[PDB]
Amino acid sequence: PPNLTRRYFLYFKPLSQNCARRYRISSKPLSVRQIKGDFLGQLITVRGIITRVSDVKPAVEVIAYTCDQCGYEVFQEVNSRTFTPLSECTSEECSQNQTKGQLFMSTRASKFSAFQECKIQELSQQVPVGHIPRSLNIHVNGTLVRSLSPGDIVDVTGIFLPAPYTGFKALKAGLLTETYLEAQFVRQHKKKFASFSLTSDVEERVMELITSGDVYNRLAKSIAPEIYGNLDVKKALLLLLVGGVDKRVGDGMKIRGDINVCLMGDPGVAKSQLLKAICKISPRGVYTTGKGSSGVGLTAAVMKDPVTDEMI
Amino acid sequence: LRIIWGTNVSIQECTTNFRNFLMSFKYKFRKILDERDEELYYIKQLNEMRELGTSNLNLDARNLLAYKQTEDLYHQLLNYPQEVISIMDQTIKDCMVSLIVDNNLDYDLDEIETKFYKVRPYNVGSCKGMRELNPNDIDKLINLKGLVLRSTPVIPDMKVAFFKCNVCDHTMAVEIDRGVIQEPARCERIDCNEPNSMSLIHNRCSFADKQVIKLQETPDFVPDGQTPHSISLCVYDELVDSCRAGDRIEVTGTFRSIPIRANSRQRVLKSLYKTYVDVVHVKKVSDKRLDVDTSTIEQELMQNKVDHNEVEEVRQITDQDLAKIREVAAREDLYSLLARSIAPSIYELEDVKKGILLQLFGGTNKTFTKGGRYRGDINILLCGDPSTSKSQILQYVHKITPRGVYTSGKGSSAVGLTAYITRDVDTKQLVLESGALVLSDGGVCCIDEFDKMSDSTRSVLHEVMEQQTISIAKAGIITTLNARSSILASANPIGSRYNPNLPVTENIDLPPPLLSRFDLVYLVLDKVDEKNDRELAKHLTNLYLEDKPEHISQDDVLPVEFLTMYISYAKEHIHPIITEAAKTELVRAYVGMRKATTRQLESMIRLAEAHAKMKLKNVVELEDVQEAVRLIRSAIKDYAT
Amino acid sequence: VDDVTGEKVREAFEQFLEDFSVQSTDTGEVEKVYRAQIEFMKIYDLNTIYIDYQHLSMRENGALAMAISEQYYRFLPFLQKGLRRVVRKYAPERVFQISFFNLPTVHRIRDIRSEKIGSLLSISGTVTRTSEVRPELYKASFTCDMCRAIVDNVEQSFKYTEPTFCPNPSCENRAFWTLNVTRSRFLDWQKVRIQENANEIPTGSMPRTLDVILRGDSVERAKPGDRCKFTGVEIVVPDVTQLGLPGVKPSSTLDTRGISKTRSLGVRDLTYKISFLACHVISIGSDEINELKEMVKDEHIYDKLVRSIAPAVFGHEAVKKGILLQMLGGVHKSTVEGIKLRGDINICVVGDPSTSKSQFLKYVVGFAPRSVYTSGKASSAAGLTAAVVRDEEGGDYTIEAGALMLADNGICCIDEFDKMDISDQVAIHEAMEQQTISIAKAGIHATLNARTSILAAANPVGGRYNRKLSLRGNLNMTAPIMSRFDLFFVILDDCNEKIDTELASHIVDLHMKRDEAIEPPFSAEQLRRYIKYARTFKP
Ligand SMILES: Nc1ncnc2c1ncn2[C@@H]1O[C@H](COP(=O)(O)OP(=O)(O)O)[C@@H](O)[C@H]1O
Ligand SMILES: [Zn+2]
Ligand SMILES: [Zn+2]
Ligand SMILES: [Zn+2]
Repeated sequence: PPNLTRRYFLYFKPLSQNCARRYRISSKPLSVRQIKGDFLGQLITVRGIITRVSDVKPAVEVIAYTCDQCGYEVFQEVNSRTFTPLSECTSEECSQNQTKGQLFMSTRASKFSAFQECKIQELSQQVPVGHIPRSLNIHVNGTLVRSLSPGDIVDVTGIFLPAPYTGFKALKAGLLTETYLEAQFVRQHKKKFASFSLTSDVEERVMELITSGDVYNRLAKSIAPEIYGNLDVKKALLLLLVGGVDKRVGDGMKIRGDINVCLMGDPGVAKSQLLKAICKISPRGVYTTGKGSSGVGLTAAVMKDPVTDEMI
Repeated sequence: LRIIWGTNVSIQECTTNFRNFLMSFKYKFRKILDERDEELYYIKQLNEMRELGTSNLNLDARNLLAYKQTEDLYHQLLNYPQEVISIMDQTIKDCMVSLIVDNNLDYDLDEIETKFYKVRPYNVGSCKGMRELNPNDIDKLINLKGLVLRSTPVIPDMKVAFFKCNVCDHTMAVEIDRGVIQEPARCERIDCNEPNSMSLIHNRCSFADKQVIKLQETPDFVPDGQTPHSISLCVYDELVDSCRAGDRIEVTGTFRSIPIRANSRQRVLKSLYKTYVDVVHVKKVSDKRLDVDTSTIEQELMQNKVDHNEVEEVRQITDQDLAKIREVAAREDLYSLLARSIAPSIYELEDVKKGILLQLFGGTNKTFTKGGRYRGDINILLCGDPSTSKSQILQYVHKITPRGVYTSGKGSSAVGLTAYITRDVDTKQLVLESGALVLSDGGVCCIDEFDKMSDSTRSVLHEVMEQQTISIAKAGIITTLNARSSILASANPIGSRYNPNLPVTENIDLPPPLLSRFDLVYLVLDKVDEKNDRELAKHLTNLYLEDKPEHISQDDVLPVEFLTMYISYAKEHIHPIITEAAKTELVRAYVGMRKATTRQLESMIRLAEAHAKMKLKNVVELEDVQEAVRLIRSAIKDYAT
Repeated sequence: VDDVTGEKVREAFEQFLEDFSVQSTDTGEVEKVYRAQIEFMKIYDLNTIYIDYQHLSMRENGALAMAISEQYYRFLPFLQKGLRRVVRKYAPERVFQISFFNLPTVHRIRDIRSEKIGSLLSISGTVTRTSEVRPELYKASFTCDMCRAIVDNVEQSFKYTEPTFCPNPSCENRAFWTLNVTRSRFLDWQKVRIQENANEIPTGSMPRTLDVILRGDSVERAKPGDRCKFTGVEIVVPDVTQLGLPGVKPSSTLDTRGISKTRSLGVRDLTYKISFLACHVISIGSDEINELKEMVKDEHIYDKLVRSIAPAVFGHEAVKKGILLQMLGGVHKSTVEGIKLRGDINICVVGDPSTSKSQFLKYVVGFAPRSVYTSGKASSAAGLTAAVVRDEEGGDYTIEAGALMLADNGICCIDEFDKMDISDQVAIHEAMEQQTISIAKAGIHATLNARTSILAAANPVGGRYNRKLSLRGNLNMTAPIMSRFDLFFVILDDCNEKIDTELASHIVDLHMKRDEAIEPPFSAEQLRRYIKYARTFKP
C-alpha cells in the first residue's frame, strides 16, 4: 500500500470564529458533559484541563515482512490495537511453488508513528449546579505530542470517535462502545515563557508600553487593582515573578535567581485576592489550602499508567 | 561498486579508509579541535595488545572527527553500527595481519586466525535523554548518563539447536535464523523416513547470556513539568556483573523497539511497541569525582580478571604526575590550600572545610582474622545560625561524591530506608528494591533538618553509626547486609535566633547520646563584626560581577583534577599503621577533654590517621593528635562558656 | 558423535574402577576402593554411590575429566551403563544414583554463565525453604487405546507425554495412547529454595536466589536456614515469567519445506530459567578428650570461661556471665501433669548509648551455632514469625521457615527493643507465655513448638535513666513482657579517670591490626565442642 511511501504526517487546525464571522459557526468551546452523542467524529473544539498524559511511544501502522526465499516483501496492515502475525509463506512466487519458505519482518522498513493519550477535565464555571463533572480521553499521534503538559487551559480541536468496548460482558446489551477523540492542534490562552520570539508588532507592544514611563510603579499598580493600595507589596509580587538571576559557579554548583515572599498580618484586611489574581495571571500557577490532603498531595505520587504497563 | 540494500555502506572501502586512518592518527584532535611530544595516537594500542590475547577494543568518535578521511565514517557507524562493526571486526583482523607482515614472530598464529574481534564506541555525540527519541531515530548509536536501581538475573537463549532423532542412532544439529528455530520434522530420509519424528534436549544446546537493568535517567536539561523515568535495556555476555546498584554511569547503546504478547496463550500482539535499549559500552568512572575503595571490591576485580573482561574499575595514573604529586606535597601550605581549594565561592570556614576534606580521605579500613572490621567513615554534624552555606556545602559534597543520596526533613521512613519489597509492572512478580541507606555503601549519606525527622526514622541510625550493618526481617527476606556509607548532616537550633548563654549540649531540641556519638560537630554562630563581613561581602559579590567565577582562581587555588587524582591515589595506596608517640598526647587529650564520652576517642584516631594519610605518610605521628584535639576544641568553641 | 566416544569412556572408566582396588595398606599407596564401595553398597541395596574427583582425575592426566566435566550429560547414560556392567561382572529390580564430591572449585550464583550447561559445577549458598515429598515418575506404563497391549517404557526427563510404537501396529491412529499407574517405577522428590550467604556479597545487593531440586535417597539431607555446599549439573526448565522483556524472543516450529501438501503451524514459544540440580550436598557453616580433660581440672576456669567470651569488649562481667549461662537450658520436663515449663532463660540490658551493648550481639551472632541478628524495629511479625504461601505453583502450601520460629535450642539476639510495635510485642508475649505458637490465615491453622532464649537490648525513654525513680516509669514496656524475665541489667557510666584512661588505651590499641590484645585462655574452636558437651549434663 502507499502508506509507507509517506514522508509526511498531517495535523489540521480549525478556524477561529473571528474569520467565520467574516463573510459568515460550527465548533465552539464545548464541554466534557455536552457531547450530545450525535457529535461522534464531527468537527469540534473542547476546552478543559489535562490531568495526566503518558509518555510518547511508537506504534505500527504498516508491517515490513520479507521472504527468505522469494526475496520479496509483504505489507501486513493493522489499524486495530492488535493483529495476528503472518508466518506461513503466502508469497506470490511461493504461490507457484511446492515449498513455501518462511518469511520474517524488519525493524526499519516497517512503518511506525507514535501514540499518546490525554485526559481532559472540565472547567468549573460551566459545571451546572451541584453537579460533579466527569472525564474524557483523547488519542494523539506523531508530531504534536509535545505540545501538551498538564495544568493548563486548552482548546483541543478535532473529532470525537469510537472504539471497541462493550462494558464488561455481563452488564451488556450489545453494540456498546468505549470511545476517544483525535488530536490535531493545540492552542492555549496561557503562553508559556519559552514561546517568546519577537516580531514586527509585539516589539511595538513593548515599545508603546515602555514609552509612557513610570513603568515600575505602573505595573505594581496594575497588579490586582480589585484590592486597595499597598503598592509596596504589589511591587514585591512583581519581583517574585521576576525571580532574579541565575548564576553558575562552574565548580559543581549554581545559585537560584529565585524569590520567596510572605505577608504576615491580621485578618480583616484583604489577603486572598492577591493569590487568586496571581494564579489567574501567572502561568505554571498553583493554589493549595493549608490542611486536608497536604500529606502527599504536595509531594510525589506512585501510580500505574492506563495505556501501558509502567510505574509512573 | 559494492553496496548493501537500502544502504550506502561499502565493505572494502571502509576497510581501506579504516586502515589509513589507523596508520594515520597522531593527536590530530589536539590540533584541529583546539591549541594543545607524542606520535601515532591509536597504533600503540594495537601494537601492545597482541601478546595478551584479548578480543576487545575501545574507540572514540572524535578521532574520526579529527582525521580527514573519517568524517563520512562518523555518520555511517552512527546509522549502521552493528553493520559498520560487522565490517570493522573484519577490517581489524585485516589490519592486524597486514601489520604482522613487517614482523617475524614465535608461532602465536595458531590463535589469531581462530580469534574474533569487537569494538566499543564510548565517547560519542551527546543525546538528550529519552524524550528526543521520536521514532525517526530508532536503532542508532546513542549515549546517556544516569544511575542504577534494579538488576535482573541471567536470560539464556538457544544458540545451538540440538535435536535428537528418535531412531537410527543419529543426532542432528541446526542453528538460529534471525532469532528462531525451524525444527527439521523429518528423520534424515536416507537412513529412515518418518517425516515428523524427532525430539529436543536442552542439556545439549548452547545458551547465550543476557541481562536486563533498571535505570534512572539524570539529564542536564528538562522541560517545564518533568519528572523521573525508569528504563530497561539489554546487555549480553562478557559484560555481566559490571553495572549494579550504587553507581552513577555514563553509557552508550542503541535505542530500539519490540512488541509483546497479549498472553501466554496465543500470537496476538499490541499496536504499540514497547521500547528498550541494546548495549554497546558503559563508562563506570569519570573525571569530576573520585572512585570506589579499592579494598572494598577485590572479589569483583579478580572476577573480571578471571572473566577476561576488563572494562574499567579504577582510573589509571601517570608517573610524571606521581612526581608532580610528590612535588606538590613537599611544600607545607597543603593544610590550608586544600581548604581554600574546596570552595572558592565561599568565605573562610577553615576548620569546617578541612574536616570535609579529612572525611573525604576517610581513614582506616582494617579487619580481623574472622571477628572484626573497623571502617573508614566518621559521622559528622553541623549546627548554628541559618543564612550560611551549610546547605550549599552539602549539595556540593553530594555532587562531588560518587556514591551518595540526599534526604530532607520528615519525608522519609524506616521502610524507605532499609529494604522494601514491591512488584514489577511487566513481569508481575515479587521483586525487591534496594534502600537509600545501603545505596551509599561507601561514600556519602546526606541529610537536612535532622531535628524534625520522625523518631521512627531517627531510631535506625543507632546501629548504622557503629557497624555499617542493617538487618531486615520481613516478607520472604532475611539477610543482614552492609552499608559502609558515611554520615554527614545538618542540625537546626532550639527555637530561633539562638540563646548564647546556655549549655548548648541542651540548646538544640536534641538529646545527648545522639549528639555525643557524632565523631565531630561544627558550629556556625554569627559573631557580627566587620573584618569578617565586608571581606565576605566582596567575596560573594565579585562572583556575580562575572558571568561565572573564573577570576575567583586568584589567591592561590588548585584545579579539581590534579586534586581529585592525588586524592584517589592517596585513598588507594597508603596504609598508616598507628604509632607510639601519639598515644601519650591522645590519651591525655581525651581525658582532659572529658571535663563527653568514649566515641570522640575513636573520632580523634580516625581523623588523625586521615591527617597521616594526608601528607602521604605511611605512618601516623604525634603531631596529628595536636591539630586533632586543637580543632576539636575549636569546633565546639571551648573558650566561651 | 559420541556414539563412538561414550562407550570408550565407559570402557576406560570401568577399567579405571576395576584396575583400582582396596590398597592404602599401612596408610600407604591409596588405591581406589570403588570395587568394595559398591560391594558394601550391595550389602544394603542402596545403589547410590559416591565418587571423588581427585582419584578420578589422576589417571590419564585428567584430560579425561577436562572434557567430561563440560560434556557430562552426553556421556552420562553411558557412565551408568558401565557401572551396571561392572556390577554384573563382579556381583550377582535395579535403579541407581551417583554423586561426585570434593570438587576443587566454587562458583557463586553470579559466577555461572551459559557455557556450564550440562556441566558438573559446585555451588554453595543458603536455604530459606523446603517443600513437599511427592514421588516422581521414573518409569510408567501405557497401553493401546484399542487393545490391552502395554508398553512398560518411559520418556523420562522432560517429553513426558507420548510414545509412538505399538506391538501390533495395525491401527487407524497409532499416534496417541492411553496410560496406567501401577506397572511403573517411582522415586522420591523434594524442592528447596536456595539463597546467597552474607560473607561473599556485593553492594547495592539483594541475596539473589533461585531454585534447586533433589532426587533419590540422598534427599532428607536438605535443611532450611543454613549454609550448604551443593554439587550437580546445570539443569534448566521452561518459563513464561520472562515475558514482557525487550528484544526478540525465540520460537520453535516444525519445518514445512521439502515436504508440502501435509494455530496450524504448531508453534511453541520457548524461554527458560537456569535452575540447578544436586548430585550431593553438605551442611557448611579425637584428642579433644585430652584437651578438655586438661581444661576441666582447674577451678577458676569458671572465671576463664567468663572472661574469654568477650575479649573484644572491656569489662562488664555480668554481661559475660549471663550470656555464658544463656545458652545453657533448664529442664523443661520436671512435671507430672504434662503441663510444662519454659525451661530456658531470658535476658536484657539497659544502658545509655555510647556503650558497648551491640558489641555483645555481634559477638554472639559471630559465634553462635543457631542465631540471628535482626532489626528490633524494621520488621513485621510476618517476618519474625512465618507468613506462608497460599497454594502456589499448583501444589499445596508449605509453612515458611520462620525467623523467630528459629532459635530452636538457641537464641534470637535482637537489638532496638524499645521501638517495637504493638502487635510484635503481642506476638512475642504469645511466644513467651507458653513455649508454643499458633498461626492462621486464609482459614489455615498451624501449631509449632520452640524453646527460644532471647537476649535483647533496652533503650530508655530519653535514654537517661533517672537513678532515683523505679524501673517501670522509665522502661516504657507493659508488664507481662517486662515480666517473664529472669534478669535485667543496667550499664551506666561515670567519671573515673584511672580506669577511663586504660579503657581508651584498650580502644586505641584496637587500631593496631589484629594485635595480641585479645589473648584469651582459648578460642571459639574448643568452646563450641565444650558447649556441645555441656548443654546435656542434667544436674
Ligand atoms: N482592603 C480591602 N478592600 C476591599 N475588600 C477587602 C479589603 N480587605 C478585605 N476585603 C474583603 O474581605 C475579605 C478578606 O479575605 P482575605 O483577607 O482575603 O482572606 P483571609 O481573611 O482568610 O486571610 C475578601 O473577600 C475581601 O473582598
Ligand atoms: Zn514466498
Ligand atoms: Zn532416525
Ligand atoms: Zn495398537
